Amino acid sequence: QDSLSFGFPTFPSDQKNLIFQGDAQIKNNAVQLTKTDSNGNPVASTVGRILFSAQVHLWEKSSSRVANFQSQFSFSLKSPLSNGADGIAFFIAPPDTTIPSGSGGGLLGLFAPGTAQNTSANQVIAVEFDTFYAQDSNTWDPNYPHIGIDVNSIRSVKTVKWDRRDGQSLNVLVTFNPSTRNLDVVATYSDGTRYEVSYEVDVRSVLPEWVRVGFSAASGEQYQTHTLESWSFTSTLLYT
Amino acid sequence: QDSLSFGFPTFPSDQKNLIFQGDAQIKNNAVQLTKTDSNGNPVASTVGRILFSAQVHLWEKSSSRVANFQSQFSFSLKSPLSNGADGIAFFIAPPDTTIPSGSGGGLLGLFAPGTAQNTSANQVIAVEFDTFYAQDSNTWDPNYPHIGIDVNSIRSVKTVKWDRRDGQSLNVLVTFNPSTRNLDVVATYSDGTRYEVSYEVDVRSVLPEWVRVGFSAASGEQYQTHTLESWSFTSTLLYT
Ligand SMILES: CO[C@H]1O[C@H](CO)[C@@H](O)[C@H](O[C@H]2O[C@H](CO)[C@@H](O)[C@H](O)[C@@H]2O[C@@H]2O[C@H](CO)[C@@H](O)[C@H](O)[C@H]2NC(C)=O)[C@@H]1O
Ligand SMILES: CO[C@H]1O[C@H](CO)[C@@H](O)[C@H](O[C@H]2O[C@H](CO)[C@@H](O)[C@H](O)[C@@H]2O[C@@H]2O[C@H](CO)[C@@H](O)[C@H](O)[C@H]2NC(C)=O)[C@@H]1O
Ligand SMILES: [Ca+2]
Ligand SMILES: [Ca+2]
Ligand SMILES: [Mn+2]
Ligand SMILES: [Mn+2]
Repeated sequence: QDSLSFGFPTFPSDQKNLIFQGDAQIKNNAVQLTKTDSNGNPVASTVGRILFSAQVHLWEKSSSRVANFQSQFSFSLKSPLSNGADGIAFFIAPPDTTIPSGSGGGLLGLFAPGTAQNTSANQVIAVEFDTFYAQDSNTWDPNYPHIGIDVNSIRSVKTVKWDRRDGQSLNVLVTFNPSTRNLDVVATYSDGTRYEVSYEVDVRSVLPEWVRVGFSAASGEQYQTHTLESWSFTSTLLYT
Repeated sequence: QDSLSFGFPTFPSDQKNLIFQGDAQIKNNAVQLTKTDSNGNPVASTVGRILFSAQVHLWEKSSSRVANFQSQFSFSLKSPLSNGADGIAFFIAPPDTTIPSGSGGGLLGLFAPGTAQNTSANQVIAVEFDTFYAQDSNTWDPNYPHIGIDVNSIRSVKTVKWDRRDGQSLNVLVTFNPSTRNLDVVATYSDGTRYEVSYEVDVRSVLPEWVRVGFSAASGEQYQTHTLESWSFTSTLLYT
């Protein structure tokens, strides 16, 4: 289809169109990307992702069209630790994408350690909300919590300073305009605090014509829950 | 998801979200539900159907919600003869539905011969565009071409006389309003000729909470092509 749209105001336990990978699962009408014990407390060494089952037609070589898409979602992070890790990401990848071996911790379940910074060995666009930046392990990160745009590498092509707020929902709108090739990110907390970051990228040179979209999160030595609360997505092929 | 929508202005050959059953296949940016020969002419004894891969949440028992839905599509029928058969139908059925054994000809690939008229043995709602009504084989049909609403039986609960026009596209709009429980069908040719038929039905007592939607077509000893040219669908769970 040239256009596809779906909306999850909440996530009831009865799901049919979500692909669950790793430890991801539904609890209390929300998606818990990373594992939690019986008490609902976060635990270390966990990775989880979800993808919508239907494939998205991102662009079409035969007609020179590229999709205009929007992804709106909200999530919250919680941890008893002073440095909860590692973060959550909205991503776009080839339909057959699976969790790479050893992609936990700072790799967010998106990259393998051996090629995490080799832009030639990956095919993924992701918007990350990174809460762990120890300069000793996450050597690629700026020294502060941040929102980042990742294009084939865990070393973001761009980041902006972000404030982690325990237990508070962050609302995010990610949009891509094929005319300007601008990928825009706007995130806000309920008190009006706003974060914005934009990057120009030709998706045709990074991803295949058909892709799958979803979320990924992970915790290494440090942990926190990564709870996806809602998600709506829409894409339509346009002439350029 | 509470809401889902998709649109196929045309049908390019590289489809990823369609389930093809029987003889259905893509040819000339359109879906040819029934088999044709090397030169594009319809052949006898053929059945074919397509279903969208993503499941639709038609109703939810927990929240007591029922979805409204709208399906818009266009198709054309062509045959060397004039007594083309057997027809095409838009249908909604359980997710695991498959072509019943011996469901060709007048059963449109939707029902099995032994239980075609047993409402307690089927789970399907369909809107049929029936072009063959010979009483020797299609004993359940009115004696003329027609559009009918089928609920668990090949014997339509409601029909309206219709005119088959070789090679001309018919634009169809099917709508279900959960508030009134009315399933409305509006079909029109480009010259404005309009056909309407509606019926009140409680989908909750006929279909499961999750379903798949698609089209089915068949030809028995008489034949014609059943070409699906475009299709858009949208559904949203609502509180009535
Ligand atoms: C206290 O933890 C810090 O210090 C120790 C020791 O120096 C590091 O080992 C820690 O690094 C691990 O944990 C952080 C925080 O969760 C992650 O950001 C790091 O990535 C790292 O986690 C490992 O990451 C690799 C990939 O680089 C994974 O393959 C591996 O599975 C992860 N380990 C675990 C136990 O999950 C931190 O700086
Ligand atoms: C000339 O054809 C008409 O008269 C003969 C002789 O009585 C019937 O056999 C024909 O019936 C078959 O063809 C029509 C038109 O295509 C269908 O509408 C009928 O359903 C029938 O086709 C068979 O239908 C059964 C289901 O009831 C299928 O199991 C069977 O496969 C179909 N036959 C074929 C060859 O496909 C018609 O009245
Ligand atoms: Ca990090
Ligand atoms: Ca008939
Ligand atoms: Mn980072
Ligand atoms: Mn009929």
